Amino acid sequence: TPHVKDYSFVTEDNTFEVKLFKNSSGLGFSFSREDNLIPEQINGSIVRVKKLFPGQPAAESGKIDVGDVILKVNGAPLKGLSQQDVISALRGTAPEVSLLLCRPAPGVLPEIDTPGNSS
Repeated sequence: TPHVKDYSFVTEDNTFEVKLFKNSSGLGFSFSREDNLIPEQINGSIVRVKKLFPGQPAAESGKIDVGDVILKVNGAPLKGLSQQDVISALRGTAPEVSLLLCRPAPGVLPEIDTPGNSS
């Protein structure tokens, strides 16, 4: 009774890469490095988007949101390293860069309910 395949875009292997142009300026999103969120993976941590502004490339891709997990960047693994290398590598170099990301199905990354009246 293993896992079954449904779609080629929405599955446990949810993965997508897109090349975007970045110039000397500020990004439209802010990434963050957290822990104890998705232990289903390996014994470490990954980088996930923390904010996005619709209309920007990171949103022009087609199906992007606040949570996309960045895997690589033009063939430059970041795993093992600490947020330090994450913010540094974020700088990049050339404009045209290939960024690897992953968009898992709804139910894997449940947002936490911060103090409030109801919501």
